Amino acid sequence: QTGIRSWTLLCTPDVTCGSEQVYWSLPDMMQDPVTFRSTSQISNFPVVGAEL
Amino acid sequence: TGGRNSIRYSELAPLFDTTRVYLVDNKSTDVASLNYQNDHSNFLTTVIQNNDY
Amino acid sequence: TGGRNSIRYSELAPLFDTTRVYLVDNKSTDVASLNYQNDHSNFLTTVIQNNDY
Repeated sequence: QTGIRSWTLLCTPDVTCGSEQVYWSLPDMMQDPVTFRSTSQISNFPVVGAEL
Repeated sequence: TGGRNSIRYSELAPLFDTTRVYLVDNKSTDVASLNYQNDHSNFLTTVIQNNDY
Repeated sequence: TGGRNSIRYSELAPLFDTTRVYLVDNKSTDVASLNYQNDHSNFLTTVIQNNDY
């Protein structure tokens, strides 16, 4: 309760380090889903789908 | 089916018939504002994926 | 009048009945891209005042 068992957690090693998701953007085809800005900033292109 | 199937946002656009909503933990903006003292097995997501808000 | 008075942008919003378009020389973005070798008595303006484009 006083030290690092409360601060942190013992997990198994993840050799991948995150397994973060990627996202597809197909924005000259697909109708950009709800809320997504119709843009030309390569960094804010509407997302049509998200894989791991 | 062919009647009212409207999916309207704010002052954005009617996209009629099926679309995608995303429940994401990784959202750069919210990670700070909400979920601060929450984990991944209990959290809040902004499902308005609009940049300008 | 009450029939079709729609003023539709891109994939933005229908704003039906009268609105404003702006012809501005001062537009920070275009001053570089176009009007480079033009003055104020002859110029081009982006009347899409949308940030994201």
